[PDB]
Amino acid sequence: LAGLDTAIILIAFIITASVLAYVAINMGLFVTQ
Amino acid sequence: LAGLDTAIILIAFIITASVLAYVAINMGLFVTQ
Amino acid sequence: LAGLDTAIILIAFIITASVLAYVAINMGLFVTQ
Amino acid sequence: KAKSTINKGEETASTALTLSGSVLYAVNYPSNTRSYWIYFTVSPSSGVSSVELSPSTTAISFTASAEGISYSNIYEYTLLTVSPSELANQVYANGQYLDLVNQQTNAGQTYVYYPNPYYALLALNYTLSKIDKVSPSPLYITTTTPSSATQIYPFLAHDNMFTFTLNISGTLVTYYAFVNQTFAFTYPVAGDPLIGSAIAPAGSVIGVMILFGPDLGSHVFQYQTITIQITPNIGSPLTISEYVYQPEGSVSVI
Amino acid sequence: PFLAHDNMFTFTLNISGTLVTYYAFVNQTFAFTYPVAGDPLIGSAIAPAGSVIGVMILFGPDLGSHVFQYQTITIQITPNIGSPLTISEYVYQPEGSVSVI
Amino acid sequence: KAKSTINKGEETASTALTLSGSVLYAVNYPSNTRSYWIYFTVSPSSGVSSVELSPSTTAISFTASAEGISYSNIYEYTLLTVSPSELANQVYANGQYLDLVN
Amino acid sequence: VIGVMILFGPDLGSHVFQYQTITIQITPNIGSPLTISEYVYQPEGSVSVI
Amino acid sequence: KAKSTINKGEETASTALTLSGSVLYAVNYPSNTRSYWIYFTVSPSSGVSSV
Repeated sequence: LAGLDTAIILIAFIITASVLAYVAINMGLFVTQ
Repeated sequence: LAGLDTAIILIAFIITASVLAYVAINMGLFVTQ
Repeated sequence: LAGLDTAIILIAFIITASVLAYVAINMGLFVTQ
Repeated sequence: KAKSTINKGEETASTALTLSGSVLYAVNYPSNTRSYWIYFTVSPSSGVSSVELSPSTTAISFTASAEGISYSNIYEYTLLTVSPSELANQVYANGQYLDLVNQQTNAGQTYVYYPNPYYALLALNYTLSKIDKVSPSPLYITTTTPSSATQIYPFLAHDNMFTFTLNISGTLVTYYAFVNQTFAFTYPVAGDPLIGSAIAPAGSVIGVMILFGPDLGSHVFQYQTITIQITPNIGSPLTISEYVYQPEGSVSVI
Repeated sequence: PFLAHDNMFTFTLNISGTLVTYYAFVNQTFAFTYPVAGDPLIGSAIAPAGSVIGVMILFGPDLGSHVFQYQTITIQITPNIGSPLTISEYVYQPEGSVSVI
Repeated sequence: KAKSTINKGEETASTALTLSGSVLYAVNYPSNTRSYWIYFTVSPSSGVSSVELSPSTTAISFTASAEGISYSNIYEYTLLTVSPSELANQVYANGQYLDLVN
Repeated sequence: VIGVMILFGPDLGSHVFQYQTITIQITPNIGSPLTISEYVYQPEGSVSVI
Repeated sequence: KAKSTINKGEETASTALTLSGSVLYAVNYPSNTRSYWIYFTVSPSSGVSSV
């Protein structure tokens, strides 16, 4: 069984995406403003 | 499992481009007027 | 053994990645049209 | 245990706060020496979810690199928590009590908004005096002449004063405001059926006003860059960045 | 008595060949919207595409005592869904008592 | 959750408004000191979507650069909600009624 | 393809959902359950699309 | 007994529904006061199993 391991990698991926997500909104709003 | 994470990385980015599109056309309708 | 567990989980993870493709193409069509 | 943590990680990516309206800026126009206030409205991006704006779990950071200032968490009070019932009566301009708060009703839910930053300011003057007991009053808006205010209260001279005149019952009434520390507050402007909750719903419009104190109000921004960062507890920060050098009248536009 | 602090503007109409005048009284600056072109769904308070919707800003006592002269007047509409409409005009001087500005 | 959210993100980028018609300004002409009213029209950006202008949600703002006076959500009422059956019943200035809503 | 049709009654049909999250969840006896959760803003068309 | 468990464990990991087709909410349009019904279609996830 490996799903017990997939959870750790998965949650970490979501954090990297979230951080990248709003940094785009932060800089995206900046350049437009 | 590339499904669960990339599904969120998707919506984490779809919302990002949505805000950028929101503020981009916001500048557009302002200057033309 | 873990061979049956790995076999069972393999069936589960495919379905989630499959249904993600189901919705990914649908919204890709609707938005593009 | 994994499920809840992945579920919670999903909710984080759906905050999506943005900027609406404009970024006004008003100073003493003839002698551009003092800075009074900054007011800009801030709304959620689209119909994604409700965002949190509580002053206990949010940071608003003001900084200007060209002069070496950097403030953090100047976010102190809000007017979202106060109910319009208690605020309805106790304000007397002349003859009759003027009503600051407005309200509507539709689809079984009532709405609350404020028509002016001035009416929102006066509503803020009363609520700090009576609703939430605090020993230091960061703002004190009075109708007495500023010279008289210095006589009745000594320590009202260090703060920075700026006036806003009105017209009630046909007589021109003036007002004076004194701020002793740079702080910021919020008040609902549109589509906020959640009074008292301090959670901006989807598509709503919220106001954000920053009142300059004495330490910072003595400086005017010329050829400098401004950075205002509204950092909620979860999700996307918002970094208002602008470059201005002159006021262009009594108030600016950007 | 309390209708003395409000603002006033007069408009007349000719009904059944007779001249009738009307006088206004407004105590607060506000604005309202009414249908003006091709709005089938009335009552739902929705503006479909193709339908023009009129907007009328009424002055009041707090502001009507002044007159906008050589200044940038800025009105802005912000719907709940979509990007706001920010109007920014600059006026020299009104003419005819109804000016296009 | 992703699908429903993508559907709304598309709806946000589609709707917009334009200034159809001109903008009018009413002020006492001979002695230009009294403001009367400001009127104009508005319509969706184009044939893309139906926007809702219920005053409970949308908010018309206002500000003046010279006099420094600023406002927020001067939009209070509308006439879209009423039905033409209710208006045309009773109103007149003479012995005969008149119809307002065509 | 099967079709599900929820018929509101007098207790719930007297309301209208607005700026809310609506959740439906079908649960068979074997296999995962389906979890539908949409956020309705404003009903339009007399047949809302969401 | 261990055989029936795996035969049933596989079906649990294989059967799953999915929402195909939009969801329809019907209310009185001129005056949004009532609520009529909600309709939507469901189908198995893929060509994997019946529910």
